[PDB]
Amino acid sequence: MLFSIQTCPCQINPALNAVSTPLLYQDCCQPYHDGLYNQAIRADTAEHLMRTRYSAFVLVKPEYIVKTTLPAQQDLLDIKAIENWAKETDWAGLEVVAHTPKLSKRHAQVEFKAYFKTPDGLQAHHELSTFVKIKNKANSDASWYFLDPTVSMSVTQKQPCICGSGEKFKRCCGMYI
Ligand SMILES: [Cl-]
Ligand SMILES: [Zn+2]
Ligand SMILES: [Zn+2]
Repeated sequence: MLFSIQTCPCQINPALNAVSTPLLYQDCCQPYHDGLYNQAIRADTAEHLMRTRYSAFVLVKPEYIVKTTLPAQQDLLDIKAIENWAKETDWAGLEVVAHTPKLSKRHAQVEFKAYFKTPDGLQAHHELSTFVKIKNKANSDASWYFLDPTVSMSVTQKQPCICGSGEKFKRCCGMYI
């Protein structure tokens, strides 16, 4: 509970000694985690979504990780396995290398390093993640969703994309996963 008043996990960056004080969890990712849990407050950009996901790994909020994954993939995730992996990894920070908000009409990328500690020392996962913007079936509002490249799927290439865009999978999310 008192993580609210400590540095937000996404604000811990071993690659930077900054002048500006890193934001507290309550002032950074917590509104987004709490929002999705109770509800609509949503990440405005793919970079912001990626940060909130990282903080959900560190703080062990696997529900948030599932619900911010492309809806068509969510039933393919194993929330218990996510929960365990999140808990057992000794997270040590986040460095956002680059944000590509206009990768396509409906996609964005975020390149980042997620740091962790091992017997051997400080290590990093260097990742390039892809996100898709999907409209609510509710109002003209849209949200960003993570395209999980690790889940096994048997998708038909010429059929409509799993994101619901109406574009062929191969001319849409299949370009990137
Ligand atoms: Cl499938
Ligand atoms: Zn944060
Ligand atoms: Zn798509």
